[PDB]
Amino acid sequence: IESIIKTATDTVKSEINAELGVVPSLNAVETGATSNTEPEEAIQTRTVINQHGVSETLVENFLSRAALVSKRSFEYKDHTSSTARADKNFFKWTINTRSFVQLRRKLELFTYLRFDAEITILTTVAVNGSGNNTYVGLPDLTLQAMFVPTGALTPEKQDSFHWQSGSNASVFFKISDPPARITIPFMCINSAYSVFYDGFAGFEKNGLYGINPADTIGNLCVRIVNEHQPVGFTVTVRVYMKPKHIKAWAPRPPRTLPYMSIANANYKGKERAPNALSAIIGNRDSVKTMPHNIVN
Amino acid sequence: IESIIKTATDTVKSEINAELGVVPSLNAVETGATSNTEPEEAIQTRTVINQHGVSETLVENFLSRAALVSKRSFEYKDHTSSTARADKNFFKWTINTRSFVQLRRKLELFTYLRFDAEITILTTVAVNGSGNNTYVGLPDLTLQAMFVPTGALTPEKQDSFHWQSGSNASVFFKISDPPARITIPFMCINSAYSVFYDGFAGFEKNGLYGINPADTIGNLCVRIVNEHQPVGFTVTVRVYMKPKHIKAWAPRPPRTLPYMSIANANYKGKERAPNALSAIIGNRDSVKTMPHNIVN
Amino acid sequence: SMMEINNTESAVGMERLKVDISALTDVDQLLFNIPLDIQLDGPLRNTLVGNISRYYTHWSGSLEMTFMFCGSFMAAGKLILCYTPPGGSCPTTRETAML
Amino acid sequence: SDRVLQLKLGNSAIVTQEAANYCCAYGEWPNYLPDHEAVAIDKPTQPETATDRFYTLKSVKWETGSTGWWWKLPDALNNIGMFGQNVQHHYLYRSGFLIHVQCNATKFHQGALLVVAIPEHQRGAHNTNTSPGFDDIMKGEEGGTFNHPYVLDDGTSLACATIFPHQWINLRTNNSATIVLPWMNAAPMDFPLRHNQWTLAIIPVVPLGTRTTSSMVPITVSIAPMCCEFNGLRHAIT
Amino acid sequence: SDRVLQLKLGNSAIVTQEAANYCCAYGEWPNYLPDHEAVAIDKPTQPETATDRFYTLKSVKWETGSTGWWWKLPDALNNIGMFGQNVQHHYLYRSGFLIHVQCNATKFHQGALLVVAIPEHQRGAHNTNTSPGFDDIMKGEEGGTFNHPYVLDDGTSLACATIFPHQWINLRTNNSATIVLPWMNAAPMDFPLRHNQWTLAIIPVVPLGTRTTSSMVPITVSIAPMCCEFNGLRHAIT
Amino acid sequence: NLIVPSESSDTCSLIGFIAAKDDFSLRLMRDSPDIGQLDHLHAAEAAYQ
Amino acid sequence: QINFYKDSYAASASKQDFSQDPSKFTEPVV
Amino acid sequence: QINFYKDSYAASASKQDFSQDPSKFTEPVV
Ligand SMILES: Cc1cc(CCCOc2c(C)cc(-c3noc(C(F)(F)F)n3)cc2C)on1
Ligand SMILES: Cc1cc(CCCOc2c(C)cc(-c3noc(C(F)(F)F)n3)cc2C)on1
Repeated sequence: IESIIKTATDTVKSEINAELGVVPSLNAVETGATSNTEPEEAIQTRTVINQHGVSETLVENFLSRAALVSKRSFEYKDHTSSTARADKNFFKWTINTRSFVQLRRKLELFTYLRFDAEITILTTVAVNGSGNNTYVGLPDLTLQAMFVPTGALTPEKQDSFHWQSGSNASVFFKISDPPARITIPFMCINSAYSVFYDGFAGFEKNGLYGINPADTIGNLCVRIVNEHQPVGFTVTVRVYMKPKHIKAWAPRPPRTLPYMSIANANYKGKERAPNALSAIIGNRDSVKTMPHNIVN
Repeated sequence: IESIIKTATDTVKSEINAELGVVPSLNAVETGATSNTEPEEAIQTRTVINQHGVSETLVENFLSRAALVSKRSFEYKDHTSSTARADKNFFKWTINTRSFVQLRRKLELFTYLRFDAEITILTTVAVNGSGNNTYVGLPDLTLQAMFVPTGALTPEKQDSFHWQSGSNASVFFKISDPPARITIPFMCINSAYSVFYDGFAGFEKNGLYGINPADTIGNLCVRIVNEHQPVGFTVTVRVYMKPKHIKAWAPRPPRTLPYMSIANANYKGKERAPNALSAIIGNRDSVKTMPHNIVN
Repeated sequence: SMMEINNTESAVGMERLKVDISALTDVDQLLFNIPLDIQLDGPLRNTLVGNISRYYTHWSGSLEMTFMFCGSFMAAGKLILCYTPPGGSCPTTRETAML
Repeated sequence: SDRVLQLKLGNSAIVTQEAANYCCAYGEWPNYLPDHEAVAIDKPTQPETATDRFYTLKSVKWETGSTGWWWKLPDALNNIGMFGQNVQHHYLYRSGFLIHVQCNATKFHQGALLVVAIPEHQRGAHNTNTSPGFDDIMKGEEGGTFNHPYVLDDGTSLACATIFPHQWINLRTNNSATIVLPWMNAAPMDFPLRHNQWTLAIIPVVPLGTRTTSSMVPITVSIAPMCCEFNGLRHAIT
Repeated sequence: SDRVLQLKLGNSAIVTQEAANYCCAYGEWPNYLPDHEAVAIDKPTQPETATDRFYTLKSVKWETGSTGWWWKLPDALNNIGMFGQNVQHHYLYRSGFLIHVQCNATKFHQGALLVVAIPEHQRGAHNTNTSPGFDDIMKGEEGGTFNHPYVLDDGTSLACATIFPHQWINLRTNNSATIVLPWMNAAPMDFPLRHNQWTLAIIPVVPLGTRTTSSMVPITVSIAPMCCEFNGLRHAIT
Repeated sequence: NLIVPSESSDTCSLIGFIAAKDDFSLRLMRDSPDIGQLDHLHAAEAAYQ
Repeated sequence: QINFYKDSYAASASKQDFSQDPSKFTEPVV
Repeated sequence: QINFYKDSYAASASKQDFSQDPSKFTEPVV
């Protein structure tokens, strides 16, 4: 029965039942169907006109909430003597949604998802305290965020030609400005994203497992447009993503064990319960014990 | 056949073909026409209702994207002892679209272009570190960008009378403000710009080759309205141009060799392939070798 | 537009834009193959379709590959041109390629 | 008995005298790809009776320390009959599956089986950062066993696995389970050799027990491909 | 040229620019078995594009002492592609054949080929009372050569072989021959591994000759099964 | 085989072309990796003099 | 709400889909 | 969209021209 549900269903009054051949409270779990027993059939009920709305559990409302997807700190300074491992006034991030547990677990409640993303970038700056540096003050810098799709070259320096962005989508924003905000469409080459992928990425046997090639996004390169200054600073960029226009398919069991990696669904659990490999739920003394027993 | 195309064409189912006098797969490249063979005529196909849009390849979408056209850094300081070669708190730029490769190559895919330009100016400032200067902080300066058409006099100082701009179009903007933005119309004395010009500019034999006089724009003079201060700064101004209301004629082969100059189409290529003068595409072992062969 | 099928050393300039075929003394012989990777450097890279497509990330649709024979009027031959959907290795024999 | 059912599917057939019902995953039936959802313009091959038929896999022994078994589709059916030949000779396929799990015992036997079809059951490893390898995932007709059926081998819970299309084999009640799975995928077709749409898992939630003479109690699995299509014909690749 | 023709038949295709016509054996076209002529009550499998497509055989060198070549059908196509897989997995088949023979030379070359499809070309041996053996008859994709093309290898005459569906490849005139053979048999279907309905013979009635530079002149054969049906599905038997 | 007479060149040539059909479609515009820039082009700075 | 943008995916969340079919998970039997 | 400017060239990009004639480059013969 497909219908429009805006409120919880009402209750109807019921009377004494004693009829042969009818056993509403008896079910068959083996069929794979949930019990269809009604409260009106198990107890004697009254008429209740239920006015509880159900708009808060809509998948759109459930998932349309900005969540931290990226957070990166780098030093904005003179990087002449820095090693070839630090972010020299810029960084690149391979976009993914598996780095922060809250959004990952919310998204992984479904097998397939189709949505547009709303990207918000929030930048903070702090004055470096290394050595004998003082507060000085916080400069108002300009940052450039460029989206490099798959196959496009990514910048290697803070002043490389790639930043001219002839066709790549870039956003220039100040720290004193509100957080930058854009919208990315549903970029999948399929009709929906694959939250879980029971396959391998390549045509050979050495490809990655569990990552769908169709769901590849690209890179987000963030640089400071300003040239360095006599004193060093630490710039932290946070990227939040909000799904919208969502369609969800095949809900899944929630994850109980802590996440181990962003590349796979590997599990080891906690040392003791709750959420341990051998005991998800915390233990009680026996099946005849309740911990929070009201005693008076 | 001129028509309205919003999606890719659909496929029709086809059956076995064996008919004398009909050879759809046979063509004549010498006529100068592309093969008209259809997939329905080469293989047995099925009916596919194609729903792929084609709005992303529209010339307007393809070219309506802001790209860096100018980038200039100059010292904002006391210029009493500076030589007559540095930008003394101002600069002038002869407008052109051949200085940065991405926009140049995108524009040079057509012989004629007609569009309005959207100009965005983004300014950043840094504290000079020369000598023993400290961070101090970043001042909020006012910049003036004046467009001087051909034949008009350009400023020679940061405080010359030319800056009063009785008739010249000027824009005054702060660094703390959003990037300045204006629109320039289609300024050509012809119906379209000449991306390529197989001619000489003057009536004598010593004129420039490949630059159309009809496409001359003028100069963009950018100054700091503020007077200098006790400490020096470095101001970088970036100018981005976005074509709009575009009309394109006579598409051209894309450039393969790296650009050598903004004044001409001179070429030398890379030392080795790819994109070398003698080998545009990288070499393989033989015509019977594929590099990325799937082996299992 | 022309494919650079002869993208091999010892081919210089225009020589890379044509494939030379001679008379063989064995049957069913392979003449050449074309890597279908536009997104990577290969014969299809410097084509109108390839050049314009390398400005985008996603592509769909069908392609046509035309071959013009440029011998003399009274040179004869028969060739077989084969496209193999992905999944395995490139066929090296006519029996496997005809499938 | 509790219910009777017959499943023809080609030149094969199955009769069950002690069944509960059969499950249609999400209340849907397999169907061929329509023209308004097609992608590949090649004319497909629809073998029908040659491929749409029950294939029976090797049986597994139902012991006391059994943790459960899983078979990935179409990986399990690849290399089996005309369906396997069509998979090997084609680049894309598309098919639903009618799954019948068989297990019988005596009336002095107790035990409960959860038979669940997990869509896109991407597995995880235990106590390691490395991802599962090709040999860990691709087991063929033999399938695999559950390392930790408690978490479904992916860090989730077995208790919530009833959200997926499932049935039970309760020895006290029935001896067979039937699930009808339509085509489940984000794409209209797919390469059969690198991705599994479904995983059939049989998990011993209630262990087998009896106090009469012990006998071998096996579990048999029969999968019938349904509405099979194939595109991209070329040489066999296996 | 003299005539142009294109033959699609599935995901394959052939173009000929120098042809005469094409021959339909006895003026008939391949068709599927009707219900009023069916015998086996099993539902048949009709792969269509998977099996109804051109398969090209190995080429044979056109020399001066060449006596001729023959290929028996479906024996030659058995073990080739999905048609071979369907033949191996099924007990009965039924199919017509579109045969295209290719041979080109220069305008200084002379030679005449008779390309004839003999129905039920039961062969005989020479100078012996023993009948031809299994290995003498079953040659597979490679085919065989004519011991005595004068008598067709059966005690008849090559001069009267034009009574069968045939064409000529006259180098002076054309470089290809096409014959469309319907299902020829006394039974509606047949076992593919023990009986050949057709034999394609290419015989050099006029030998190859030229006075210019010599080159290898091969002859290629492509057979497209048409309206293939298969009954009696079981394990592969090859 | 390729059969030619004695007065014809024994090596012939093929030219290959590729094109897209009406089925073709592209999306997700990016920067082409076929053009780059390591420094300023010649005469580019003269535009400021 | 306002959506002066030319692309339809730039609009805000569409929280007005109140249709549902729980029986596809609760009674997926015949 | 809005374009409260008095000059028409100040408007935004006009991405609604879906007419095309590829045959002027693919079949420029008679
Ligand atoms: C599941 C699932 C969800 C998604 C969507 C994530 C979108 O990722 C981004 C992010 C985080 C930022 C940008 C971005 N940042 O800046 C810019 C711009 F300024 F260049 F426009 N674009 C683009 C994408 C696609 O993909 N798979
Ligand atoms: C091809 C081709 C493309 C073009 C158009 C380029 C437009 O150039 C400019 C630029 C970059 C900036 C200004 C400008 N900067 O500031 C001002 C104002 F503030 F004074 F209004 N105008 C004016 C023009 C014509 O010309 N030929």
